[PDB]
Amino acid sequence: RAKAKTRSSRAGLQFPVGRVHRLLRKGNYAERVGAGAPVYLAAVLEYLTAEILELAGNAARDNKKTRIIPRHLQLAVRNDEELNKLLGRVTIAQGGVLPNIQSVLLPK
Amino acid sequence: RAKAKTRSSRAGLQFPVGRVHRLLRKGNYAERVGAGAPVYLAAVLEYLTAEILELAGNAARDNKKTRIIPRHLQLAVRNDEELNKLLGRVTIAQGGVLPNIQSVLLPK
Amino acid sequence: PHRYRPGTVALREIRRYQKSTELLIRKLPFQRLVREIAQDFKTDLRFQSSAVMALQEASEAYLVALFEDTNLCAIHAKRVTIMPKDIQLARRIRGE
Amino acid sequence: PHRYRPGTVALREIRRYQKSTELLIRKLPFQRLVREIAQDFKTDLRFQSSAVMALQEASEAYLVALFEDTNLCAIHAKRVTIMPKDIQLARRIRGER
Amino acid sequence: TRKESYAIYVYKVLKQVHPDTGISSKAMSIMNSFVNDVFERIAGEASRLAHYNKRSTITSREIQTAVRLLLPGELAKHAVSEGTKAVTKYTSAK
Amino acid sequence: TRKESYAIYVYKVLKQVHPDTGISSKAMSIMNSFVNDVFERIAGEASRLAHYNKRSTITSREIQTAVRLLLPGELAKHAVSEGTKAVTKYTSAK
Amino acid sequence: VLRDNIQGITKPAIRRLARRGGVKRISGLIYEETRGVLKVFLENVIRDAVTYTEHAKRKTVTAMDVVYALKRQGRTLYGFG
Amino acid sequence: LRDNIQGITKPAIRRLARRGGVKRISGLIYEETRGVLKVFLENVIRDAVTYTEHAKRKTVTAMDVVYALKRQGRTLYGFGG
DNA sequence: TGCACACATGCTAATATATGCACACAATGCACACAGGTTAATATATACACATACACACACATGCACACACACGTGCACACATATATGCACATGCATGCACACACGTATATGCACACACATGCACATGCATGCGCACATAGTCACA
DNA sequence: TGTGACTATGTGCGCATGCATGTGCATGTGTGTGCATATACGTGTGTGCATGCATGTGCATATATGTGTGCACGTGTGTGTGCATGTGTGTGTATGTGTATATATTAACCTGTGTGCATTGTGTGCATATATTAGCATGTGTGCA
Repeated sequence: RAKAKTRSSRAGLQFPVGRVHRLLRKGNYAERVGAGAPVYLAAVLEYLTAEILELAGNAARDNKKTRIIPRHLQLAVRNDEELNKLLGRVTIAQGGVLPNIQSVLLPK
Repeated sequence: RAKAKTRSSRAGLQFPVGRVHRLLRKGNYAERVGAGAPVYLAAVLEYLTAEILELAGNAARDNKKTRIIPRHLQLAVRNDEELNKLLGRVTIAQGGVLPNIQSVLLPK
Repeated sequence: PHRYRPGTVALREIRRYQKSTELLIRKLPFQRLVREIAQDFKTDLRFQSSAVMALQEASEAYLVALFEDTNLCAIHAKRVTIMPKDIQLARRIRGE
Repeated sequence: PHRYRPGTVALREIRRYQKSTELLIRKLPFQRLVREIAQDFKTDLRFQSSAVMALQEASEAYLVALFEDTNLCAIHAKRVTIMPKDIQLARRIRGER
Repeated sequence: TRKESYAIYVYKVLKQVHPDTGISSKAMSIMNSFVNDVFERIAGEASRLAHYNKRSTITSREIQTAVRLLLPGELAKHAVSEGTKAVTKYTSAK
Repeated sequence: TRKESYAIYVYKVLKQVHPDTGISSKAMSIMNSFVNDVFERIAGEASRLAHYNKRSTITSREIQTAVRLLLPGELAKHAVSEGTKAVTKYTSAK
Repeated sequence: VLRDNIQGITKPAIRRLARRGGVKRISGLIYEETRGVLKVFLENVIRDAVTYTEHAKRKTVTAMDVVYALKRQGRTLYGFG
Repeated sequence: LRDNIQGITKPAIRRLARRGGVKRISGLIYEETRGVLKVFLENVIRDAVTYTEHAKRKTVTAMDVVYALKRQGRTLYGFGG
């Protein structure tokens, strides 16, 4: 045989193409799975993970932290309009809420 | 061999047990489907159909109508506490709304 | 000449339209609106007659249910007149 | 003696509790509440420690989101104090009824 | 071609509860949508239940649990009784 | 036994966008929860898309349509580009 | 098709929808707000329906495409298949 | 385990309202909030227990709660699912 | 109390929609035969419940008064009800493109089975960012001049 | 309306903790390889059907007019709620232990699949006649002055 190359490396991805293919096969989604379907899905999952991690890392850097905690993920998701829509019915544990006081409640 | 009789008659049901089995098998729900699963599902579907139809037939009779129309189905569902919960996010076409006027809007 | 008090004809219209099931928006103007909105997604789209009917049934059901929620917000503020802020509050709470 | 005017320290608590993420209900009374409610479904029920924590996290998130909606209803009625009818309206609009 | 629907089976159910009551074509379409919607909800819940428990078979036990999760309280109790009775009769007869 | 998760892949992505930033175990669990959630949504929508069109296989075309249906405006456009670029690069190298 | 068809949703039509919703009194600014809300709702449904149509490689939006789009948004509709 | 709903104390409910941005609280909120939380917990726990029966287990796990929450449209991250 | 307006009611023709029927056919049932998923029994490690102990921070109750909510009253212009002219939606047909669906041959692609490496997860330290607490600057609050 | 006193959040500074991170076993899973199989796809086909047009009535829409009354504004008052204080008690943390139990292994067997054949039920396409819908006088029934 030739040297075994992972499909993720072939597609230039960090997420596991082979695992996604197996999960699609055993997830009872269809009786057949195309060759490019796990590659496309793994790339999309990797892109979305990078979007959140980049925003959460910026939030962690703002609070003078070197480690991302659930609070930074919550700040990243809720301050991003498109991520907030995607995760609008999702609760993040230990994430808290966004600081928001209605202007009518502020003293005059 | 012997004279073929449907599994619906074996289970004492009117809904098609054999068709539910095929819909379960080709619906991509699991690798295998047990023998009792389509029988159980068909009986539940038949019971829920009977519950709505008997309430809708009462609404049609209350309106001096012999034919069930979408209005009678909507009246049956929304006037039944559990059926309204089951179909809470369901829109029935040509069903209308329940007659409901807030008492504050009534003449003084 | 005979004249009804303000709100008397409105109450009759509430009873009239809460009893019937027909579509309350004119069909042809609604169809033109659907095609104009759809032209922003694809050019030279066609619609089945029942496809527009399904859109109108869902649109009117969505608006009627929104007005029911909007009416509760107006009554909550001790009013009987619905206002744009009533609609905005109802859509905010719904998650829209 | 020094006294803050009404609503001054209430606003301080809003800023304090919107900055933090810890659970606001005491853990032990909430665990007793969870087990009491589960008695009506089964007897001799055991709970994983993370199962109760998951329930508390969802419960507090649900209540905080409800209070945000309740606050908007009170402000809509030109008030600053939430009332039971504000909660009832928010749940009715949400469909939680 | 042939289009498959639950219309004939809904009609037989109607003739038992209301022997002298008909149904309109629009109301029959709604009933067909209702049966398909409930079927997909139950089958989807049963499918997830098997995956959660590392099982590859949808059995009547998965269907029964899916019914309890999806139907409201008293509706679920009668539906479970109907399903159990049909499976018992089906097994007793075959 | 072995419990598979996406943690090691999430960590690799984190080092690409933030080489000096770590992640807590609780935050890693949330990221693992997020990946499984999005996977189930896309795969579920793609599964329905094949069923609506009487197809028995899920392909990259079904994934692309599911991504557009499930993702908001700019997220869908960029995710489609990443998915298309990976698929194009994949077949270029078998 | 045409342009500026949102005005085709007339004030009497919006009033009838409010009457079915049990609304007794309507402010004059409601009609413009209602038109914006309807356009946002229709844009979301039609965009998904066309996406279903595009995947099927069709040029005609069918009732099923609208039904699937509505189901996708948690607004399942009975009576069209 | 009797009358544990009073374990959700007045200061605990006030802290939850503060995180929600509430500035002033009426005295009748606390009993209303306890009834709301009681209803919410019953729905989640009933489904979570139902998942436990199907697994033939006697221990409610974190996944059972997560699956129960997901079924109700209240997806929770950070507990294995 | 009487008048005017609107919705309803027994009433008759008309029709279009539902109901019933006959026929092919595709899907269901029947009968094997196979095989693997599931069950059951056992053992094992897990982690949950139970008890015990401590210290202390939070919850509870009280007293005080501030200001918010609720009722009240005022006025005004906004919106309802009405009438009138009119635009246009609805229905109705007629014609034609044209897209959708069926049917079919068939190659491309996916599953299958198997050997086999290697990537991933569990376990193992390890050190380092977070938490904890002390002091100190510092923005903010609230009478008071 | 600025100004002092009082309080509380924030900012470094110093220090221990435990928790994240890097390092190896190893094993299970993804991969490479042919292989056979069937789905999907391109081609052509005929047909429904959606689009556009042209015509007609008459229903609904738009405009304007008058006016009632609801909205909003301001006023005042009582009391409910917030703030702060003192006290104790129930929570949080650590500790340990016994027990129930969730988990994994192994054997076997029953159930589901697969295959092919017989065939009966189901959907399509048509008759058929019912209920539904459209008028016209009556019959209350409510509103309103």
